[PDB]
Amino acid sequence: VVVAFGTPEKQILIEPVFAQFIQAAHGKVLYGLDTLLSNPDSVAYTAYPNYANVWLPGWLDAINSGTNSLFLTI
Amino acid sequence: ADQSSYLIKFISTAPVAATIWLTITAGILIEFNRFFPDLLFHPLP
Amino acid sequence: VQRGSKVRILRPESYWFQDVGTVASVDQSGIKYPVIVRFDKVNYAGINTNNFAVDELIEVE
Amino acid sequence: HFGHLAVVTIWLSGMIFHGAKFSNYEAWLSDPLNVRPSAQVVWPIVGQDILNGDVGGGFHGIQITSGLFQVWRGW
Amino acid sequence: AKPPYTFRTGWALLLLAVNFLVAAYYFHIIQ
Amino acid sequence: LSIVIFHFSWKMQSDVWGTVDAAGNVSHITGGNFAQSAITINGWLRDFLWAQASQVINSYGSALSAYGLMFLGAH
Amino acid sequence: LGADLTPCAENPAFQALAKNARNTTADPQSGQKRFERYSQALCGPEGYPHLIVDGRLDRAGDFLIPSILFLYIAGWIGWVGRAYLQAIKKDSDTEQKEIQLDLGIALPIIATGFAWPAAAVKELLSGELTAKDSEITVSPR
Amino acid sequence: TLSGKTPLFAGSTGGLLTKAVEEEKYAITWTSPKAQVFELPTGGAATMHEGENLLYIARKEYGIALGGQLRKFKITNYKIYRILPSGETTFIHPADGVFPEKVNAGREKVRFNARSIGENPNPSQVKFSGKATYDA
Amino acid sequence: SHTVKIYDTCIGCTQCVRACPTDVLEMVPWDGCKAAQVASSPRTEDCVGCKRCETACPTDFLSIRVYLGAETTRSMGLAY
Ligand code: CLA
Ligand code: CLA
Ligand code: CLA
Ligand code: CLA
Ligand code: CLA
Ligand SMILES: CC1=C(/C=C/C(C)=C/C=C/C(C)=C\C=C\C=C(C)\C=C\C=C(C)\C=C\C2=C(C)CCCC2(C)C)C(C)(C)CCC1
Ligand code: SF4
Repeated sequence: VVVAFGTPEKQILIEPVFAQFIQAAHGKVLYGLDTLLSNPDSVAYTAYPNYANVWLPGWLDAINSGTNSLFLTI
Repeated sequence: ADQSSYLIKFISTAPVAATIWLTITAGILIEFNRFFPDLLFHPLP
Repeated sequence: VQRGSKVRILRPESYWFQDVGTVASVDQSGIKYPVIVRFDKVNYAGINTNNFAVDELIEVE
Repeated sequence: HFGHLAVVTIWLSGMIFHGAKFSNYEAWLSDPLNVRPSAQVVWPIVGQDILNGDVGGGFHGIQITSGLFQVWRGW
Repeated sequence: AKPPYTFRTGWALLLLAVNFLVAAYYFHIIQ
Repeated sequence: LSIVIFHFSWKMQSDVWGTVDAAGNVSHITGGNFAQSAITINGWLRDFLWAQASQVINSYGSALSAYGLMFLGAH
Repeated sequence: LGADLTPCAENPAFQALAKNARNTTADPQSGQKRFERYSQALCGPEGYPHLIVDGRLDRAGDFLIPSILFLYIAGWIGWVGRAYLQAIKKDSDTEQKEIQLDLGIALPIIATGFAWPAAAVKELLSGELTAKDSEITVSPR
Repeated sequence: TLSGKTPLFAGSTGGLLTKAVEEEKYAITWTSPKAQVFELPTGGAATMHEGENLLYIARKEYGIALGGQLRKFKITNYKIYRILPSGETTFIHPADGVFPEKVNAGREKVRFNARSIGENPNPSQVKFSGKATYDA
Repeated sequence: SHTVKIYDTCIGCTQCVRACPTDVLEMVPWDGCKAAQVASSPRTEDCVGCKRCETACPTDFLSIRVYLGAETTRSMGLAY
């Protein structure tokens, strides 16, 4: 109704902040939350006692390129 | 007036009380949106 | 089970299972379902009476 | 039947009253080919005064399609 | 039985605490 | 009756209604497409329901926006 | 927060939409005052205000204030309807009083409905809010 | 076999088909105090005779609908027969001589269960046994 | 044919016998109710399965039940 009446700014537009948090918890820098794998100082990023998260550079390379369907922006 | 008691029992029936009450509610909402339009959110100080 | 005593149904198939009814009359002929019970709620057929046994009732006081 | 004829007559006299008060009928008589027939001005409340479109004759409202204008010109 | 309901509310408080933990990571209280 | 009024709409727009030039030739609204398109169900779906409903779906933000709203709410 | 949200004052698309602003009501400045109200919200890249409902007090007016207001009004309505149904079951013509309201019973109930949270807490702690599972009907299993 | 006069109607296409000659056929007989018009179960109007009447029909339900109609004409002596293609005529309604709404002695309980219906066993208790839950 | 069975909560009000369009049901002597009569279904081969008897029954859930079974010319109600 509000877009029909020429006023699309009156829409109720709700960000999906929880699933965006989960994407930011996976290293997606686009939202700017600076949490678990998007925070380089985090214990989940470094894997502090062992440093054995070998998967993580290729994973962040895949999730932070916007050219695939790996955690699409919502 | 005994007919006035009949009219009061008529107004108190479900469709008539419904149309009066929902007309009052819709009128309150319509008048509030006339005087204060476009309230997407409550504005904060 | 006395006439005019509020009872509760223990027949599971009934419309008024675990619901309060009122005893209308009790037959002394030795029949299996003697107690005539009346209800304020009607069932899906539009009927508010049924015959019950004494075992299918508990008194509500 | 009498009550129903009363309903239909209220409807008919209401359409004629909207043509009287809320229409561009006199502007339509002066130029029938370039003025679109319109009664029913819409109140402005929630942005719905977009529906009061430029129908011509210096008038804004909903363009009607029942042909009351042609009936009245033929009257 | 169990008027304090101590077993089912232990797991409910545990799930609610895991929920507050994820929310504490959400609002950047714990980083 | 839905097929009756669809026949009327597309036949009158395709073969009758339209503009007349000073030379006298008639250019119709949908351009005479009834003869070859209305003989298939695909032609109805495409050149009548898809093509002529462009005006009710592209009508948000215009004075015809209530008809787009009624189109969706009727669906 | 997420997916390119800026404040509406800093966004060029919001200020582009603010110039061509339709008037919602009869006064000529409704379209300007609309964007002047919405300027404090966050803004998507297309220019529209996006609400944030996660629960922070920076954006409490987006969802938290309508939440408390709705829950108060809806609890009023449901509480008053419950109290009226419980009021008329003692009158032995209860079905007639549902299609034909008693105003003399209903109007004090709708007047006393401002204290529905206090009354609901007092009925929950007393145990009169619910019925027992053996006292209400169920189907054969 | 059956004595009676066919009621007066000019024929319908709603009458009895090839099932009558190949499978089974029904007849209804009644007597009337006077000649009057009734409605056929096949559709249409027909005049019954003053005296004995006979009207062959395709289904038994036609005869019981007609016998329910004949009660409005205060006629309660109607009989329904079942006729096979061999010519075997059997008397089915009312079979006992008394209508089934009245209790007559000599009738036995058929398919009576001496329990309430909520006391039937579960389907899984009777599984692979060849019996129904409502049996006995 | 269909199976029509009568349970012991019968009160003998004879309404199922009156409702039946194909004469399946009859009333027999009994002693378990005040009216001293149950319904009985000897002609279940005439039963079409229309359940007017279950519509007519006044007891809370059905002293009489029709269980739809195999189909014949009579139970399907064919005039052909
Ligand atoms: C809760 C269940 C649900 C809902 C919400 C929907 C929603 C929808 N279905 Mg649907 N559907 C469902 C279940 C559901 N489906 C199921 C289970 C099936 C079976 C598989 C289908 C089968 C199905 C089919 C076959 C179709 C839909 C269609 C639609 C759409 C038409 C509505 C529309 O565009 O918005 C409505 C938009 C509006 C703008 C309406 C506003 C109208 C006015 C202006 C406002 C009204 C408010 C006012 C107070 C009312 C007037 C009161 C008046 C009397 C005074 C919509 C997306 C249809 C469609 O459009 O397909 C393309 C369609 O034809 N669905
Ligand atoms: C029964 C209702 C219900 C259901 C099934 C869902 C289901 C879903 N929501 Mg959700 N949501 C709901 C209500 C519900 N929501 C409400 C009331 C809000 C507030 C506006 C939200 C806000 C919300 C956001 C912001 C997001 C989701 C998302 C999602 C999806 C992922 C799971 C998730 O994040 O859950 C979230 C669910 C909750 C936080 C609430 C659970 C429902 C509660 C327990 C019911 C009672 C709520 C109560 C009325 C709130 C009163 C408010 C007051 C106290 C202030 C999933 C489809 C995410 C998404 O888009 O995924 C792609 C996402 O980011 N939801
Ligand atoms: C949530 C948003 C919202 C809101 C608040 C409104 C609100 C309103 N709209 Mg609206 N509208 C909306 C969305 C909304 N609309 C949408 C989404 C669209 C696009 C589809 C429109 C399109 C629209 C139009 C096109 C019009 C309105 C109109 C109206 C106004 C009056 C309603 C009316 O005509 O009553 C009608 C009331 C009557 C006709 C009178 C009531 C009947 C009386 C009670 C008598 C009937 C019974 C009686 C017994 C009969 C007598 C018989 C005899 C025997 C006794 C009202 C302010 C109208 C307007 O602006 O008015 C000028 C109008 O013309 N709206
Ligand atoms: C909702 C507001 C509203 C109202 C009051 C009207 C009123 C009218 N319009 Mg209009 N119109 C509207 C919206 C509205 N329109 C919209 C959105 C559009 C699209 C832009 C149009 C497009 C339009 C055109 C193109 C034309 C009209 C015409 C008319 C007139 C014809 C009378 C009529 O409605 O038929 C009478 C209708 C009925 C008898 C059936 C309606 C059924 C009931 C009575 C309505 C619902 C009542 C109630 C709210 C429902 C709840 C009750 C229920 C639960 C029991 C009248 C002035 C015509 C005219 O001649 O103009 C003067 C005309 O040509 N209108
Ligand atoms: C007294 C009013 C009242 C109250 C307190 C409730 C309470 C409840 N209903 Mg509800 N209900 C009502 C009326 C009411 N109902 C009516 C009239 C209908 C028919 C439309 C329903 C249909 C309904 C369904 C289909 C469902 C519920 C459910 C529920 C439960 C969850 C809350 C909910 O879904 O609400 C939302 C209820 C609705 C949207 C229905 C319409 C509510 C109307 C608008 C309010 C009635 C106002 C009342 C008549 C005013 C009386 C005032 C008096 C002084 C005269 C809750 C126990 C749900 C449930 O079982 O959850 C466990 C569920 O699935 N109800
Ligand atoms: C904070 C927040 C949030 C969250 C929330 C949640 C998550 C919650 C939950 C909640 C829950 C999970 C709840 C539950 C509940 C349960 C129950 C149990 C209840 C019930 C109730 C009742 C019972 C009611 C009653 C009543 C009343 C009160 C009034 C009216 C009437 C009636 C009766 C209805 C969100 C994120 C959204 C948003 C932001 C903020
Ligand atoms: S199903 Fe029909 S034919 Fe069979 S006993 Fe019931 S009413 Fe009679």
